[PDB]
Amino acid sequence: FNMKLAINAKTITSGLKYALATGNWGEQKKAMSSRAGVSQVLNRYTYSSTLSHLRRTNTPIGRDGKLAKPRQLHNTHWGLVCPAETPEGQACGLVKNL
Amino acid sequence: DDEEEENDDKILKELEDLRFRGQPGEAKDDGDELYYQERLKKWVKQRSCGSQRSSDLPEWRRPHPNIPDAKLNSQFKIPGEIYSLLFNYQKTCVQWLYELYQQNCGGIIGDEMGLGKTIQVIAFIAALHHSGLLTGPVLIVCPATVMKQWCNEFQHWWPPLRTVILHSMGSGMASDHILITTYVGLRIHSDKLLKVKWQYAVLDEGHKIRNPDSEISLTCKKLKTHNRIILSGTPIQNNLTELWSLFDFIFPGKLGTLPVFQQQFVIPINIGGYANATNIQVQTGYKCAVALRDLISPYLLRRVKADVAKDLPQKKEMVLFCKLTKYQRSKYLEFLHSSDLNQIQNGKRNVLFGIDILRKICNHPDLLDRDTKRHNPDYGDPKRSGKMQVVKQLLLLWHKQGYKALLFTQSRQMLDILEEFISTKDPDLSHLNYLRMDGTTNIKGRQSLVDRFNNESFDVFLLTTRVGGLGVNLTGANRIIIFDPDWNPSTDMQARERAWRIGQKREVSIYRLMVGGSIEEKIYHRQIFKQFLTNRILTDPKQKRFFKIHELHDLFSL
Amino acid sequence: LRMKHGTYDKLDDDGLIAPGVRVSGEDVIIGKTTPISPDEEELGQRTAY
Amino acid sequence: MFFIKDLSLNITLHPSFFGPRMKQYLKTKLLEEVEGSCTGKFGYILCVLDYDNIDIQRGRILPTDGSAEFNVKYRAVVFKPFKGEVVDGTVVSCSQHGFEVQVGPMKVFVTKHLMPQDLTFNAGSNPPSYQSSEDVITIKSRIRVKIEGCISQVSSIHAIGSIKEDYLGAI
Amino acid sequence: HNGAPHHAIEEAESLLQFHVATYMDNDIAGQPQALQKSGRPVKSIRARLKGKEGRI
RNA sequence: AUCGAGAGGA
DNA sequence: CGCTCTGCTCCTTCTCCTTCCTCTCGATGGCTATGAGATCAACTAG
DNA sequence: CTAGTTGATCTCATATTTCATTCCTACTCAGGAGAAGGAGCAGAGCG
Repeated sequence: FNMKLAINAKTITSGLKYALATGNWGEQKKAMSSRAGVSQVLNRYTYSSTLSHLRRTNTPIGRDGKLAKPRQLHNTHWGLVCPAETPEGQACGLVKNL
Repeated sequence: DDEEEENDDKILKELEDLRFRGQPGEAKDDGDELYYQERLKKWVKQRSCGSQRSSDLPEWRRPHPNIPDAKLNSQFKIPGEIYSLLFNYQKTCVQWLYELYQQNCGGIIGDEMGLGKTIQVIAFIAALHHSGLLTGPVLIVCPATVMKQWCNEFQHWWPPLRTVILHSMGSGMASDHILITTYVGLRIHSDKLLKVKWQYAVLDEGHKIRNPDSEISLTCKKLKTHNRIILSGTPIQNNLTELWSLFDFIFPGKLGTLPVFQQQFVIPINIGGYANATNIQVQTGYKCAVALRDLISPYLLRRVKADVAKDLPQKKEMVLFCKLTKYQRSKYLEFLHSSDLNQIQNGKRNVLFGIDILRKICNHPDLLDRDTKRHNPDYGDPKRSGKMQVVKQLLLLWHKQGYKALLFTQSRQMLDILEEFISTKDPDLSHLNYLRMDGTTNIKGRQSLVDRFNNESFDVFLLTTRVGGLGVNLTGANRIIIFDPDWNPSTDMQARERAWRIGQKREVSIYRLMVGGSIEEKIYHRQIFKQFLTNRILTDPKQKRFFKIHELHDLFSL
Repeated sequence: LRMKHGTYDKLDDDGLIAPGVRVSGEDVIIGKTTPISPDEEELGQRTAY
Repeated sequence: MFFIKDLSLNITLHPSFFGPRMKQYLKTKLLEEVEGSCTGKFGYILCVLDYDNIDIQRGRILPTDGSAEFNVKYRAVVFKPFKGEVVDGTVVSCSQHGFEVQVGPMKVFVTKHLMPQDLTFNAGSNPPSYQSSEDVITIKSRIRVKIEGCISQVSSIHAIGSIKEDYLGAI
Repeated sequence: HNGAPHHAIEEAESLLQFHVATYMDNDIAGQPQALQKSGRPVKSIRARLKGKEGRI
């Protein structure tokens, strides 16, 4: 066992490295249960971009692309997420900043 | 016989066209086919019409006008003169061939090399032709170098027999009895030839049809005749499926199909290697495989050389051992650590052929690359391989002792590296005169080199295991070294038997270089287990010695 | 083989450009080669490497 | 067999060649490209008729190219053979390898098996001739040929023949 | 060729049919999404010739 | 090079 | 008036479906493979 | 024209009988609209 476990220590190491490097939060098998985009390259265009990236969120629900009441500025968001900082395009209202 | 339509010829004279210069080639091919069918221009020399087949027959009629000893002198159901000429176990062999002929199913015969596999069957064929009044046809298959032999014995003992060579012959089926061909020739002639239904079909190199899936074995199988026989040079060497294929060719209906055999007729746990309900190890697998061996014994013959050839000086199983150098050990560990990409990558230079990388590290770490020319000026370097040092020591000892040494090597790259080493790298070995051989050597040159070795003034004869069959006679050898595990045990037997032909009065010491703790020892263990399986299926001893395959199979990978 | 159309005259013996050199266009900044096949002695008869 | 058939060939014409002399150039180009041509559809193009009265319609400019493509209509004389058909050809040569005859633009061919069984080759005759049977066939004589096959080459059309029967003898 | 049992021949026929079908169209509204060794669905000819960026 | 993913822009 | 038939209605399955441009990061690694032996062709010379 | 020699290519090949196993692990995260196909039913004509 002393070395049989060490054979699969690469399992832990490479699994964590894959999950964080690629963003596919699964086991790296077939994008199974993948949440591609969980981990992103830290933006460093300027200081404000870095700070905003480090304080960002994401709603997987809207990835389906549905057009309905969600991805709107609910008023329970008062004082918890920025009412103005939200991207354009598909992610408007699904990406929110604390 | 040029039957080409003259219409196209006079059209060509009307307007010649050089673009159809391949049409002459097609016509040559068609003429060759028509030769093999019913014609021949200059191929009478290949034991065909114009030879003893239909021309020199009178040379034998005066001594016996179509009435040989099988008919005139001591006439019986069998010949009388040949039997007197025949030796012990040969008359019995022909008698059992006669029994099998009455059985009208087939058979398989073979004795230890040098005991006359080629003989004892020509006599039986002649007996059937004359005493048995067998009109034929009779078929033989073997390599051309052995086809010339078969023809020589045929024309020597039994001139009246009509035998011919299916290499570059003609007429054949167009004329009347016996036909000899090559296995590759058999593949080429997938035409009606397979439908001839050769009454007496006999295959010489049964070892060449061991694999059921091999094209040679299946091609022979399609040619079904009431009496099909195999003269395998050696019995089972790799798997019992080989014996299944042989028996199916000779005795299809007397044994089960491939499944029945593999799931049941398999000495390993398949048949109950622990038939006594003992450890899953294959140590008590008897009364089931032994039953199959006893069932097949009424269909196989075997004479041990010791039976009549007791004049065989001592053999030596001296397994040398080597030490892996620090450079070699470092590269070995590096590969082992980096080998696991898919952990087998379907082999492909990791396990199945990563064994090749390990072997290259063991033997020629200095020139471990396809682009050896970049390192050739400074390499090989024996300092990186202690096996080379051991070889140098043994060769120098045998040179000072004046022993003709045989060296058996792996793929020709290692051969050339060793040649360069001995010739230039070490002046000590340069003083020794040496000889060379490879698979690319010409047949005439191969025979010349063999003759030189048998009476050589040289010291070292570097040889490759695979080249040449059992016919290569190297009785002049006085010492033997095996450079690495030569895979199939049959190859090892052939290599150690290069010196051991009929003769070889001077004792020969056989050595096998080995690296302690390396995968080579594991390969040797696998070969030992293969030999144990061969012994079990051949003699059925109560051998409890059994390497623990249940874990050693995976251990042997690396 | 197929050595790029840019300028190699700006590289050093290390296969790198010394800092302070003015590089423009498709000039080569890192010089790296693959001593790989074809492993043919015919090529040795031709250009050695 | 000789017969007259209609023809319709498409001619492209480079714009630089457009001009008052266009019709003459069209006629020249077609007559040089067609007269004596070999075709498997129509054998040999022997003669183009009504050279004065030629209906060229008149053609169209290619979409992305200024060149003009013309479909010129014709009545033309052509010759083709038929299997089973008898031709009164003129001999050209004789040989033990076979016998061949000329028919206008085509050369008929006769096989060893298509001469009379009694008509063997006499190489000793000068010129070589089929003197075996009562009907002597010489190289410069004339003979009827019984066609049993058409041989097609891109550069020429050929055919086979037979002289077995009496009515197929020398003329 | 070797006179294999009925069920083995049936299985081989089904496997060949499945591979051919996936080759022409690797989306059959069924469970067996044929996929490559690397873990990516095979790009059938239908997939190449279908949809935006789809050869038409 | 390929494919996949993410970021953003009109 | 019971039988049968049939179209008519309704209710589940059962698929199949959304301009253009530019960056960067990374994960694929390649799905066949012994050399020998034997045959064929290609070069060569009389 | 052709027989000889030699380079070149084609097929050979088979595994060796085998450990051995877990099992298969599930959250996030579609649904929307339309065709299709069956299933039931009720009445109308029959016997």
